[PDB]
Amino acid sequence: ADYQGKNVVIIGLGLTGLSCVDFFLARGVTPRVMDTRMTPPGLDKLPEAVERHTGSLNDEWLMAADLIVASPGIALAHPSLSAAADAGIEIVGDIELFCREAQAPIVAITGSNGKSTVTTLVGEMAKAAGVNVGVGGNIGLPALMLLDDECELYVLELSSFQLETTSSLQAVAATILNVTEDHMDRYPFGLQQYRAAKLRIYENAKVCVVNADDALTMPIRRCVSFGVNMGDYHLNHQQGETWLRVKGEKVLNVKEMKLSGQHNYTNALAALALADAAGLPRASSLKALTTFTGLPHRFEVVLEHNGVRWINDSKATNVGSTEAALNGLHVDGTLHLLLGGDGKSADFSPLARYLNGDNVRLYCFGRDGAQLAALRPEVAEQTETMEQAMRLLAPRVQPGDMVLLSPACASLDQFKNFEQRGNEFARLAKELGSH
Ligand SMILES: N#Cc1ccc(COc2ccc3cc(S(=O)(=O)N[C@H]4CC[C@@H](C(=O)O)C[C@H]4C(=O)O)ccc3c2)c(F)c1
Ligand SMILES: [Cl-]
Repeated sequence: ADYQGKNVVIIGLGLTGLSCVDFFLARGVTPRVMDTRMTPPGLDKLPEAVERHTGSLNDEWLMAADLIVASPGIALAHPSLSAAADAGIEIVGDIELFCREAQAPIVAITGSNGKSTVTTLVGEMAKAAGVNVGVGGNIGLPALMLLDDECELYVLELSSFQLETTSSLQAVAATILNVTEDHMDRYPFGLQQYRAAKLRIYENAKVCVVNADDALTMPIRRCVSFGVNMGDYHLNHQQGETWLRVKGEKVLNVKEMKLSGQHNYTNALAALALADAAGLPRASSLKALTTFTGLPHRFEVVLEHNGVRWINDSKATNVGSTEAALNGLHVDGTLHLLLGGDGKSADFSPLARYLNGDNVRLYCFGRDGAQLAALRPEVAEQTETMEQAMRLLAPRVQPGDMVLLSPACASLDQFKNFEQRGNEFARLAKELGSH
């Protein structure tokens, strides 16, 4: 693509918007930047030569543009963007800009749950093969920060929002891991509209990897599949042991993995299918499955002391992810479950089936705390903040108990990001969980 001479407007700053600014400047194009936030992150890092408009959108700038580069954090359906689209003004995002430039194959991963774990695992599979790999997207670096002539493979985590603005992805291997209700605040035509955004990832993919157990992951109209009891890649249970299999052949006894739990085993299958499709050697891919320890904030034991396990699952930002933490969970004593934040208009009802019995207490906070407490009011407490919830539950914790932050919500109503929520939980767990 050639941007020389174009009037380019970037909506959204932060590290990603900065990477877009830097991308254009390095190509001799000075873009303009706008952000609905008065003081967005990275503002002090924006060179003064770049004009900026903050605190609102500027329709004079948008309607004047030759190209609008929209952060995934702004809806295409925003009236100002729909007006520009109606006028024939091209709108793309950073992932589109990246795909037009990339000179190595791309493995592309989306889904409601599991996408960071699978992206990271395929990255580690590539590293173990000695491949020069760039891993990022919706995690790690913004994708444009990965671009490098020496890179031999890119592995991108892509969100539904990024996919809505991307048209030139031709992945060597692409997956939707699963589709469960999320982001309803951004999808007023509901689950199928969200699904449609993720289905874009398969367009012009060489290999599509689908979840045999989740029909919403399949194109509307020749994919490789993974699943539990069925799929090209599947699990084989042998007498209190589980194996990863490919078409009937055992490839790994999961006792060799550091990750545990069925959904992490299907994550491993999906990662293997993608790596296989990308041409990585099977042996080194399997080795990476044995070395990978997990991501921070993803069902992470932050303290195990005095008979109590404190688990930071701050990355559980939707109902499906909390369900994955709760389904089959073993707790000797009482589960003290922290829920709360911005639930993005989700129905939390599917969680209620895990919340019966005498051994569960809920501590509900943030914007949607009241809705969460309503799952089972008899065992629920509501506070404004997560710190208040922790200070309330800690005196009640007994040897054998579990304290689980798996909040089913985004963090942005009260936190910078889910990592800050997790770090704050870990600090408080260490304070409250020893004498
Ligand atoms: N104009 C403008 C403008 C343009 C961009 C931004 C910010 O850049 C983004 C880019 C993506 C965004 C995505 C969401 S989200 O509702 O999908 N929430 C997710 C990202 C934050 C995560 C966290 O809690 O750390 C949770 C996550 C999720 O999936 O819930 C929410 C806000 C997001 C903001 C912005 F704040 C303003
Ligand atoms: Cl029980």
